[PDB]
Amino acid sequence: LIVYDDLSKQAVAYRQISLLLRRPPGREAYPGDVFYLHSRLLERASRVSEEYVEKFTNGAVTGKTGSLTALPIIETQAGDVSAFVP
Amino acid sequence: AVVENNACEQAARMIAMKNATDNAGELISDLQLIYNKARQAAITQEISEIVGGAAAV
Amino acid sequence: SSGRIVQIIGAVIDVEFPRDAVPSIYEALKVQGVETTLEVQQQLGDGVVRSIAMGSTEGLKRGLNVDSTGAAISVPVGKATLGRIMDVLGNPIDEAGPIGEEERWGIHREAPSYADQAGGNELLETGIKVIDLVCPFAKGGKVGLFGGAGVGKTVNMMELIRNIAIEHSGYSVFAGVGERTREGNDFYHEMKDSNVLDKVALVYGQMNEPPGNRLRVALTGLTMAEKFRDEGRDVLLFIDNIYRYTLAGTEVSALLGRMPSAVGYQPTLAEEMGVLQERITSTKKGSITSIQAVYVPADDLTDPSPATTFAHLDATVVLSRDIASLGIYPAVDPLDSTSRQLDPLVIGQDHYDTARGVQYVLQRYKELKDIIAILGMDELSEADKLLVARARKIQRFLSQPFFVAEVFTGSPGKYVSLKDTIAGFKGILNGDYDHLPEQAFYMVGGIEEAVEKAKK
Amino acid sequence: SSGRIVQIIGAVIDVEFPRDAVPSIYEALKVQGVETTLEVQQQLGDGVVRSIAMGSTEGLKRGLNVDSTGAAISVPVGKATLGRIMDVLGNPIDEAGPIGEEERWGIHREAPSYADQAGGNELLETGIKVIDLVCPFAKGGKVGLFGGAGVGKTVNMMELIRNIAIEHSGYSVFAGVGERTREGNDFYHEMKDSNVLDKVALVYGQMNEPPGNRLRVALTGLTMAEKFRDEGRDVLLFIDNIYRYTLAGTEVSALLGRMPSAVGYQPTLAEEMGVLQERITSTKKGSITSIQAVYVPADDLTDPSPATTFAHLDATVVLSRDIASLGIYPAVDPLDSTSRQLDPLVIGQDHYDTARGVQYVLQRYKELKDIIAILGMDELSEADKLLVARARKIQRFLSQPFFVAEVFTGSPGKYVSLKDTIAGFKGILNGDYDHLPEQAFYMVGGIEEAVEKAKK
Amino acid sequence: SSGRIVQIIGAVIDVEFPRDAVPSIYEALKVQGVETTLEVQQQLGDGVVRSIAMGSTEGLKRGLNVDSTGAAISVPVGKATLGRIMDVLGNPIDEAGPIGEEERWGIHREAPSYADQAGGNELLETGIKVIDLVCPFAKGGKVGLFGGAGVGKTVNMMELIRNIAIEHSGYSVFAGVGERTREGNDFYHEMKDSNVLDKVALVYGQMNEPPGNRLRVALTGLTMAEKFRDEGRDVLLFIDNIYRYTLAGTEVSALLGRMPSAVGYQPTLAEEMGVLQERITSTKKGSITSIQAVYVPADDLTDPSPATTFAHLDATVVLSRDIASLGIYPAVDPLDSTSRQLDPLVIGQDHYDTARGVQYVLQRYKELKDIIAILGMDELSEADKLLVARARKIQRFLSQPFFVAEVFTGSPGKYVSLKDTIAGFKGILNGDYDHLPEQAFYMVGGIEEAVEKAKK
Ligand SMILES: Nc1ncnc2c1ncn2[C@@H]1O[C@H](COP(=O)(O)OP(=O)(O)O)[C@@H](O)[C@H]1O
Ligand SMILES: Nc1ncnc2c1ncn2[C@@H]1O[C@H](COP(=O)(O)OP(=O)(O)O)[C@@H](O)[C@H]1O
Ligand SMILES: Nc1ncnc2c1ncn2[C@@H]1O[C@H](COP(=O)(O)OP(=O)(O)O)[C@@H](O)[C@H]1O
Ligand SMILES: [Mg+2]
Ligand SMILES: [Mg+2]
Repeated sequence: LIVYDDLSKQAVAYRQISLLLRRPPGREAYPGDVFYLHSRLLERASRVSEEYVEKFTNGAVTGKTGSLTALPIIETQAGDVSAFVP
Repeated sequence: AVVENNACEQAARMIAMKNATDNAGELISDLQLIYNKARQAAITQEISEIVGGAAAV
Repeated sequence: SSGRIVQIIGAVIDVEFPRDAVPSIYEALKVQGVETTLEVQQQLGDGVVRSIAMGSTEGLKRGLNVDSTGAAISVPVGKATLGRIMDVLGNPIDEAGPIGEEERWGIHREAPSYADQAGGNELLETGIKVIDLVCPFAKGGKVGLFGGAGVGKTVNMMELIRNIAIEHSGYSVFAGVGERTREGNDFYHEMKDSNVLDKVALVYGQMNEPPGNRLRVALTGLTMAEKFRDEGRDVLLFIDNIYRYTLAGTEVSALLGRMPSAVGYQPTLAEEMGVLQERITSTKKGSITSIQAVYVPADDLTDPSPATTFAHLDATVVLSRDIASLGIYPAVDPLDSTSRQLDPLVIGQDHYDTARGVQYVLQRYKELKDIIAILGMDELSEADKLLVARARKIQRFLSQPFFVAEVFTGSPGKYVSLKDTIAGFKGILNGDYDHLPEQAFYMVGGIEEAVEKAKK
Repeated sequence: SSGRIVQIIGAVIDVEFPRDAVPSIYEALKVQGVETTLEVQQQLGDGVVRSIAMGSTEGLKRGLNVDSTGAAISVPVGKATLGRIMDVLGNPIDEAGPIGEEERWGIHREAPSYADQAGGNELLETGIKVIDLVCPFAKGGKVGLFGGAGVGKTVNMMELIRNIAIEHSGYSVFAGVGERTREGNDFYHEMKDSNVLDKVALVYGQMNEPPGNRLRVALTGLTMAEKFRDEGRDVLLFIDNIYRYTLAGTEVSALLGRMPSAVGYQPTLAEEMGVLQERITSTKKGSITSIQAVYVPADDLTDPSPATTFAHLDATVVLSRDIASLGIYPAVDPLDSTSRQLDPLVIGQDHYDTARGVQYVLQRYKELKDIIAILGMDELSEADKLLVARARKIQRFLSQPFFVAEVFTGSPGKYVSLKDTIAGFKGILNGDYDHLPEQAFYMVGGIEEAVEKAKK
Repeated sequence: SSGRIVQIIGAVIDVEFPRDAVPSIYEALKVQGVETTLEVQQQLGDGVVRSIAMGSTEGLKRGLNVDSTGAAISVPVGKATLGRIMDVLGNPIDEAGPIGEEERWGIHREAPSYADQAGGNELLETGIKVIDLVCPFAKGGKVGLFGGAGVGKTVNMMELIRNIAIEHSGYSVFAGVGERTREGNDFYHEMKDSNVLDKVALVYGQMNEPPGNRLRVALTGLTMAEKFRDEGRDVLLFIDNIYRYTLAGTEVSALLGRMPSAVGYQPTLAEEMGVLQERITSTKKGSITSIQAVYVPADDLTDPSPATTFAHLDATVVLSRDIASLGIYPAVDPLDSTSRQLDPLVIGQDHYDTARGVQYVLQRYKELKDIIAILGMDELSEADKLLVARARKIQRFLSQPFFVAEVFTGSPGKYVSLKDTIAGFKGILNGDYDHLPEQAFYMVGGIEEAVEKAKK
């Protein structure tokens, strides 16, 4: 089980690096790959098959599925769910 | 009966105009939040166009 | 001959080749020590070309040797693709071995000519009340499901894949462009257990993937659909999210040296959309019926990507968050949604007048919202009170329990014919149901079930 | 070695040094023959550094010699700074001679580590009833102060400055971030007249100073507070306005040419706030508690400046023009003011229930007052009339005579413990003082003083 | 000596000359072979000058030789210009052959000095009710007709030309800047058919012409007016759209290498406007009475261009889209419009009280309009109900059919006098017409006709 305390603070940190590297901003001044910042992270939380575990461990672990559960956290302003990062 | 109904009418009208005053306050509060969003977005878009035009010149 | 990596910036790579051996635009290249594939986007001069990697660039370095393949990315096509899962480069990703391909086609092609176009108007019944009433679909036409995050697009599409496969007997092609890997796994096993898999070709490039994959997966799936259309067949082409093709283009645009346009979009936004969208069409040889989901950024329908997509479709279904918040599903907006088939010469006067009557009532109810919010319904005229009561019933009768939504609530799914749809709304407009309670119309399929629900 | 000025563009100066003598980032440089200090911001390469002048650049020219100092801007610290006015560089702006300093510290350092944090959420006893009851301050915490002019902001700061020094053996530091020269002179005389000047160090960055001065004054005042904390003390750091610290950062970021962020703020907005706010904490040696005045742009609490600041605040004290009109001082609004420490797991169930009990009575009384102003006092129930009587007693018991306010109140000042505060309000909530008149609770201090005032 | 074209980008052209022979700022250049002229905007250094072409660039090539003329664009001035149509370079654009010129003046000049300024306040009657009431004009002053698209700027200018230019015994200049070529043809045939053409110099630069032409036509028309003023004459100067001079500068600004300012305008917006507007003035030698039409982008009076224009004018007439959208013409707003002449010490107390009286009634009605739309007319006071009726009648009595608008209105044109205007509005304010219906005041010249329309 993994908890990300503020995924909205990770987006603010990545926006700072992108603006200092002069990458052209988009909506709410966030970089063009801000969706991919969160999507490539959260796609790793998942349940894998017995065949995946058997292949990864070279046969050492047989008959078990593996999993990673995620609880990301997002702060909103004035309860607005329609903003770009949320 | 007619005079007591008129007293009841003014009392009902007081509650109706109190409710109308309170209902209008909720609409004003929601529009102010939408206005602040538009205020922040206009400043961000103008700055993006000025930085974009000065990178080209 | 061969070249050498000279620069690497994220997903974009510059390679230098001898002046007499410079590769062509869209030509595929392979890195010698890792076998990573690159697609040429532009020629910079002095033998240097700029390319996008069709995989991860982590571990690559300057000076590595690169081989030009002499052709664009080529994928397997035909009967051998049915019941198989493939990636952007046409490799199998289902662990079922190599594809028994007879031929391969390059993923880049020109759209069919003006003289090759088809004039089809044959009505397609979906079994969904709101769609069949105000958004009638047609065989060989294009449909777009517009909506923000969590409004109903993947559910409302999977219900269309289930309902359209009842009358359709040909092949289907599915292209997963930048969406959840779990939903691709759920859909594959559902069709495998249901024995539907041997008539569907599956292509994937989900959110976990680098920008080059997400940018070209749409072309790979469309190339397989064009093979079946050109064989003289009637095929279905489903695109999981067409907005991701445009977004993958935005992530790479600044790296390609292009000046940004409005709200940070690539300057080529409308051309990148037209080059793909014009290939997705029916011709004099065969037909392609296509359904595409269109994401709406931050619920803004005026955003450049959604705004540029409307002109490429025959039917537009607009989902709303305000409607979904009331409990109504499918969350379609009758006043924003429309179709080219909503014409008296195509659907007949009875359907056309019922649909126009529903829109008139819902439009008038929308005008009274602010007055009703401050002063309540009791201040309205006797005519407006009757219209608002019918508007509330129409709005609830548009709801429908789906056979794919059963897991969410428990209720059984309903299929409603076009005849039953017209009869129900015509009766509510005429006033034949003015006595039944407003909650009797919510989640009931056909109009007769509203009469039975009112008995409780 | 020494460098040469190579370019001057407003407050931004570029200096060239020999390749083996290039100064470090944040290092302070001195122009030869002129009283001008330059702080290094960036290393451009080729032996050239970009810097910001800590004063006017008028009369400077290219080719002037510049000397490296080997360290960041270094300021005097300790006992000698008390009762003195200083600029951003630590120079004595008052005409009182040199500061009797024994040590100097650089203004830039890392916040205390994960292992240096003190422990449990210990409270700071201000001795002010309304604050210690409804707005409890934690040691090492940050307090946001809200309200207009003429509502007692200065008097509230002077009372806190007196109480921390006399009742807790601590000291105070005041950082005038973008200080108005007229108000800076008035505050210095008011503190001298109120006999609190020898308990506080004054650091001023006036509005007419360049952006670099207004940005660094908060770090100069914080460096003096860090020396007092290291002596084993609990310290108060007052920041004249935290919005002006944010704006000075926006101005400097624009001068350095960085690409602007959302709503036009600097891209480093959250990091610049974090670097300042993370040094204000409770450690194993001592603590720094901060009271910061907050300005809200366009009354929009969602604006990046207020939103970034509210993530660091632990309490909010709101000053009301309406409460000041009734003659009550301090003018804190017990309903709008809040604290993260007002939790039964932090302050205990007895203090929490007493504070929530007071807020419940005052909130219900605000509603009853609107009924009295419309329908009349005769429409209220007997229980409501009793609640109005208790609410008026609670409302007057929140008032207190301050030692710095004896000139206005004509009464001797009072310090009230948290134990006496809880006991007094608990008694009024339970009805133990229902027989006393409302005038007995006004300007008395502890509950025993109200009982004695009622006999006069 | 001669130079060579080195670069061409749109309307901007760079020309290289010998270093000992660089042409001056604003100097005119001629291309060899091709019939095109260039104006030096800047001297770039190394013998290169940046220029704007005064014709289309489609035929131009790099390497064409260019001749320096040694002076700025010089146009014919004096009596020979009357009854003629000319372009920006002063060439005749009518089939009447060469101009009988005796002197030529350069289009670039310094504004008259502070010691040369005039001081007259002689009131000018226009025959239009709203203008004569709230916007009184004066001889030798500056008038601006502010408004968006389709609200009446050209129509009001044509009515003002009819009521002033024809009757006047001095010379006139009409400058069509960025105008529709159809309006220029209609006006030429109108001046010719009315026998007025012998008193007017016509200069035309329409929307089909290059940016260099639209950037300088205003200076050509003004140079002809300055020759007449400096001879001791009283002159009329009409400019159909001065916004088009600013826009031509915005279109070329970025190609001239200038960074953009707010709302995408050129950084030189206020100086380019001041350099032109300060020459359009009356002096101790002679007088210029001027009427300019000012376009308002998207109807927003806060846009930088309209906002910078108000300070240059004596009389500001504001046209409202909301009034035009109600069929009321002329669509003038009495609350936003104003004039320096609306002073009791300049006109009289009776006129001033009538104007302020009308404004007071219309200002109070603006808050009641929103009340009536939600709660109805019956909830207003007996004084408010009466005032609202007078405000709606005043709003209609501002309307008047013009002689130049008969093609749009169908009814004949009405000229109304100052005394007639004052008497009509005082009658409605005092209640002398409370019994007449609201529709009787719509489109009826003086007050008598309103009494007659009520009977039809
Ligand atoms: N009846 C329903 N109750 C709750 N959620 C529903 C219902 N019907 C549809 N949905 C929502 O439909 C969404 C389908 O995809 P959606 O979020 O609209 O598109 P996308 O993920 O592609 O942007 C699901 O996330 C799900 O939450
Ligand atoms: N505790 C108090 N007791 C009595 N009067 C007070 C008190 N606090 C403020 N006042 C009155 O309010 C005035 C303004 O307060 P001050 O602290 O100077 O507010 P500000 O600094 O914003 O001007 C004081 O001069 C005094 O007259
Ligand atoms: N006073 C008026 N009476 C009637 N129609 C008018 C009047 N003023 C403007 N219009 C209408 O507007 C158009 C002419 O106005 P015009 O002067 O061209 O406006 P603008 O200069 O603001 O674009 C015509 O369509 C005409 O019918
Ligand atoms: Mg989805
Ligand atoms: Mg016009």
